[PDB]
Parts: sequence; C-alpha cells; structure tokens
Amino acid sequence: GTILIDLSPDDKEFQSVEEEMQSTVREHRDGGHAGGIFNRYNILKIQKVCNKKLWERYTHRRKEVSEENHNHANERMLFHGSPFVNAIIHKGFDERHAYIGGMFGAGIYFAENSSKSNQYVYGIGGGTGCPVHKDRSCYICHRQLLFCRVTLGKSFLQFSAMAHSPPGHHSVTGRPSVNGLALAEYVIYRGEQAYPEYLITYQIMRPE
Ligand SMILES: CC(C)(C)c1ccc([C@@H]2NC(=O)c3cccnc3N2)cc1
Ligand SMILES: [Zn+2]
Repeated sequence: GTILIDLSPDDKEFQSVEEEMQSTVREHRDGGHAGGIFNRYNILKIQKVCNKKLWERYTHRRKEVSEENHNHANERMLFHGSPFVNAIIHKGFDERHAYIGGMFGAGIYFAENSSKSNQYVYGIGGGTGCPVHKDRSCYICHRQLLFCRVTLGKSFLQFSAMAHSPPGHHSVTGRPSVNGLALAEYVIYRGEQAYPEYLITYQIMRPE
C-alpha cells in the first residue's frame, strides 16, 4: 500500500528537507572509513512516503505515548540509514530493523546528523561499501536515507563517548560526551514509534 510521490526541487518542502540533510553533515572519528569522505551531498531525489495503514499504526502509538507523558509525544524528525530502506517503506519499521549490537541495546537507531545515518546505508560500519564497486566512499553509486517522524516520549538520557526501553521511558537518547560537534542519536524499541516520511536519494560528493 505504499506510494512514493516525487517532490519538486522548487517545493519549499523539498528545500527544507534538503537543508536538514546538508546542514547536519559532520566529520566522523573514523576519518570517513564507514561512510566515506565528503562535506556535502548531491541530492538526486526526495520522495514523500505515503502509506495509510503505516501512518495509522504510527499515530495510534503516538497517542498512547502522548497520554503516558502529559500529552507530549516529543516528536522529532530524524535520519535513518539502512540496507533495508526498501523493506521499511513498504512494511514499516519492526524488530528486523533493530541494531542488536548497538551502544544502547537492541533497538532501532536514528540520528540528528545525516552523516551518521550515512555510515549505515551499506550496513554496520559501512559493510563492504557499495554493491557495484565495494567502496564505502563511492562517489558514483546512488544512496538512500530515510528522514523519519519519530516519537520519543519520555527519553532516557545516556551520556556517552528487540529489547525494552528503560522502565518508565519510551526511548533512549545518546548524548555525545566527548565530541563537542556530534549531535544526538536516539533509540526506540517499538517499530510503531517511527514513520518513514521521506525517502532521499543522493550521492556523497568528493571534496574539491
Ligand atoms: C543493518 C542493521 C539492521 C543491523 C542496522 C541498520 C541501521 C542501523 C542504524 N542506522 C542509523 O541511521 C543510525 C543512526 C544513529 C546511530 N546508529 C544508527 N544505526 C543500525 C543497524
Ligand atoms: Zn559504487
């Protein structure tokens, strides 16, 4: 039941999603090992993901969380990178999209930094890079990220350098405690707490 609607580059909605993508690029401590070496992207396409059933699943859960947290869903727009983006947009987030080995336990991980999500497009640690050239820094191959609506509710704050959320909480917030330039990362433990709103197709750009 999923349809994808192309946004025009002239549309303010395209432009605001592109700006969030581009402006949340940062340098990574691996020197580009996982995600490649780049300062910006070539955005090729932004599509709106429309699925009524998946949307209703999201809003149902959002209301449950809101009602447990003084009518505050604590909703964010966050990036998600995965080899399984095409499964996610069709069937929704579920336990198969969780990172069993992540720093904050087995949940589904989201990032404020688009470049953090870019590290996971080809798998954990960038896997073996693009399927065509086996290059984690491929400048040719088309990559895809999701820009998602995420319900955090009451989030457990972890300071730092599928399971259940901590008792009394709906998510975990991974606050950076060393790298002063990194933005937060977030983990949810219920697939119904995220909706994949935008599918972004892009390339990383080789620095000049
Ligand atoms: C390949 C699997 C399912 C194991 C996977 C997929 C995505 C991610 C995940 N993607 C993110 O965008 C992300 C954002 C912030 C921190 N960690 C992330 N990993 C982890 C693991
Ligand atoms: Zn490639």
